[PDB]
Amino acid sequence: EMEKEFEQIDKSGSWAAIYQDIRHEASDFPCRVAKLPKNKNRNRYRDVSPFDHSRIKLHQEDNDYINASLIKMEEAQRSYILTQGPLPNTCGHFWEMVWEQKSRGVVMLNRVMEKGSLKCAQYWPQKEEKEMIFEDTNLKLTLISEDIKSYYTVRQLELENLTTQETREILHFHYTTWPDFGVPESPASFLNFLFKVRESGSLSPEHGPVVVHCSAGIGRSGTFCLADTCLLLMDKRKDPSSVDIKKVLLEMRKFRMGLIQTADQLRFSYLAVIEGAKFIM
Ligand SMILES: [Mg+2]
Repeated sequence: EMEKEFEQIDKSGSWAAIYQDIRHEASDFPCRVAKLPKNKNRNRYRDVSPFDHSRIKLHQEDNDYINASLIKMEEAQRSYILTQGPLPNTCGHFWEMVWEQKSRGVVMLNRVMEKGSLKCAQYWPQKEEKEMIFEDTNLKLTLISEDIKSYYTVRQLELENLTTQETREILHFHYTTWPDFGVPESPASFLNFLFKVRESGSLSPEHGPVVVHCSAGIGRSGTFCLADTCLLLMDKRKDPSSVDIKKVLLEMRKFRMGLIQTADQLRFSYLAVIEGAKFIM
């Protein structure tokens, strides 16, 4: 059914029109905290800010600001934190958020360098014997293990709160093959990646929300959470054909602006859910 609507839009060449309609209907809420002068250097992009109502607050006595949003999907019973790729001065904040929110997994959908520019700070250690200390938030991060596959890398990290000496295992799911321009040709490897995150327990209710980022934390990040939520609803509902990807995306856009950045990303999301639903049969 969603598949019949897909072929209709394809045959009619109307992806841009459908996407502009979503842009026009999307919620608008204030971002007064993101726009305070003191926070200018905590934001990667002037045009991507968390809403005040859904932003993640840092606890540590100070400035509580990080560019991150809680996407809480009520019917699907799934939560996600969407955030920007860390900046050189926000790696300590990023790991503070992971600690305080009790996240088990971090999902990264970009490379540190793309199109010959830096899209995110090197916020995790690359060698077991070279751990990272974040002195501003009093956290230590160690690489425990790394498994490099053709389309993704999974890392086991140990995060230690140096104040209390408590340690937690964090799983880092790194999708390494999203192309520099456009979207993937096939959704097959992105779906395999999504099922690997699911299988880890990182998305399950006994943990805090999974942390998802790309460079801005709206485009690829949006695609990941939209695809996951739609596929869950199709398993949960008596009528799986009732799942309306445009309705789900507008719901998610109540919590963070700009999720899905292009008509091509919208088309790719439809493609991933349509293919993903056939695998869950
Ligand atoms: Mg070595």
